[PDB]
Amino acid sequence: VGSLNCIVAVSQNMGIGKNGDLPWPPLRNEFRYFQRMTTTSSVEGKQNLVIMGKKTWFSIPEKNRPLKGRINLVLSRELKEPPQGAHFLSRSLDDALKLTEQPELANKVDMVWIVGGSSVYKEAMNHPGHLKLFVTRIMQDFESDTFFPEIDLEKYKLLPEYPGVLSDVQEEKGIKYKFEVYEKND
Ligand SMILES: NC(=O)C1=CN([C@@H]2O[C@H](COP(=O)(O)OP(=O)(O)OC[C@H]3O[C@@H](n4cnc5c(N)ncnc54)[C@H](OP(=O)(O)O)[C@@H]3O)[C@@H](O)[C@H]2O)C=CC1
Ligand SMILES: Nc1nc2sc3cccc(CNc4ccc5c(c4)CN([C@@H](CCC(=O)O)C(=O)O)C5=O)c3c2c(=O)[nH]1
Repeated sequence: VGSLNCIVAVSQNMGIGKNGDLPWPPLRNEFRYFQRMTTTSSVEGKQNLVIMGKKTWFSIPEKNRPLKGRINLVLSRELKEPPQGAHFLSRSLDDALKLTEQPELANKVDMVWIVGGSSVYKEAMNHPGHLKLFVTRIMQDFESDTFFPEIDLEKYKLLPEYPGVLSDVQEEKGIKYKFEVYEKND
């Protein structure tokens, strides 16, 4: 299995969700960025795995579930089986990551992408080891009821460049945003 990564889009006030959806109206190119990052694998005959909590799964419109071209894993202790259209179910983040090295997945999985929500981002971000955060900074405040955990910059270095990530300010629907990549190894 390859690298472990988180990806998120987050307002200035650290918001990531409101009422089961995003705090901001749809930013179609930002969504396509998310698809490109999470789906693209350099490794032949492998795909990337997405790991998400249950509410994040159900926040993706059913049309777009599962996220195509990726293996979709949902975290839940209440569900007894993966939701319709999902591929796997795990009871903890530790369990999910251990599953990626069982026989079934061991030679199928390239990158692992943690796609939220708040509690899985927090536990991953403090998981010892090599981890990257792909953070889109939405450069406005938006009313939110779900928030991104603190990024400890004494361990997460903001990288000064990354191949394939645009460095300039983006703007859709009158909302400016910019892409960042952070890396720790502890
Ligand atoms: N802006 C962005 O980039 C993103 C935005 N979002 C937004 O965030 C909101 C959803 O996130 P959030 O509310 O945090 O909810 P989550 O997606 O984290 O779902 C929480 C549910 O997931 C299960 N769960 C979470 N973590 C674990 C774990 N480690 N092990 C086992 N089960 C776990 C639980 O289910 P159970 O009770 O069944 O055990 C829990 O009640 C929505 O508004 C969505 O739109 C989400 C992702 C990204
Ligand atoms: N930087 C960032 N991180 C995260 S982490 C994360 C976890 C869950 C949900 C979201 C945002 N909600 C979405 C709802 C529908 C779609 C997508 C995302 C992507 N999707 C397509 C492509 C677009 C299409 O093909 O129409 C697809 O992936 O195949 C969808 O159809 C984000 C999200 C986010 O918005 N931005």
